Amino acid sequence: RFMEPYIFGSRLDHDIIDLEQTATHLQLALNFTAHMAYRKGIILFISRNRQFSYLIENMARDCGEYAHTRYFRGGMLTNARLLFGPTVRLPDLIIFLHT
RNA sequence: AUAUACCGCCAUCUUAACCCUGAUGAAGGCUACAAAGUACGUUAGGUCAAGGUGUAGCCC
Ligand SMILES: [Mg+2]
Repeated sequence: RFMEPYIFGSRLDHDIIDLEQTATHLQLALNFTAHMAYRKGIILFISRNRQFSYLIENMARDCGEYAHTRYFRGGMLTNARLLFGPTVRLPDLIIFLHT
C-alpha cells in the first residue's frame, strides 16, 4: 500500500514505477550519501539478494566503504558492544540495495 | 575401663549477562539457497598389635 504514491500505473497488471519521482528521490539520496562520505562517515551497504552479493561486496571494497551481504545475526546493531567490543563505532549511514 | 576422652590412621555420609518479539500482559526467541539471537563438616563408627596426651575405677 505505501508504495502506491510512487506508482505511475499498472500496465496489463504490472506495476510501473514513476521515474519522475524516482529521479528526485535518487537526487536526494545521492546528495545525502555524498555529504556523509565527505564527512568521513562509515557507510555500510546491505543486500540479501545472492545474485548481487559479489557485485556489492566488490563495490564496497572499491569505494572504501563496508558491506554486509551475508546472514544478518540478531543484534549486530542493537547489541554491537557485546558482539564487536565496547569501543566499536557503528555505521553513520546504511544503504539497502534490497530491503 | 574410656579413642561413648582427645590427637594419629582407616572407614560412613553431606557439600549469569546482554539484545530482540508479544500494544514493553502472563510470556517467547528456530529455519544454512538461513527468517533474532549472541555471550570442610558428619559418626553413641573401627583401630591401644608395629603411635601418642589425658581422664576415671578397686586399693580387707
Ligand atoms: Mg568409637
